[PDB]
Amino acid sequence: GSSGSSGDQDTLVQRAEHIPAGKRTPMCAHCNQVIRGPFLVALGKSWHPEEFNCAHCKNTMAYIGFVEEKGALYCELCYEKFFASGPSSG
Ligand SMILES: [Zn+2]
Ligand SMILES: [Zn+2]
Repeated sequence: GSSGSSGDQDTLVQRAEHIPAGKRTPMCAHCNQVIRGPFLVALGKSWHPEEFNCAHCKNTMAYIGFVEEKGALYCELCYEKFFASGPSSG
């Protein structure tokens, strides 16, 4: 065996594990309905790859990342936009 318990610093932006069909048929979080096909497991729960969308830009948050805040998922874009308030030309 070996030892670890060590890691590097990274951004909060988390991701969802794309689960294939057949593997498992958990219960969605939004609609709360048994999933037959592939689902996304994140935040300690499952969701539909068709509904799973941002809270502001309501965009597909399957590939891109997302950040939770007081019960709200914000894609890296939204976050970096609000959170990481960089310099504004105007
Ligand atoms: Zn659903
Ligand atoms: Zn967004």
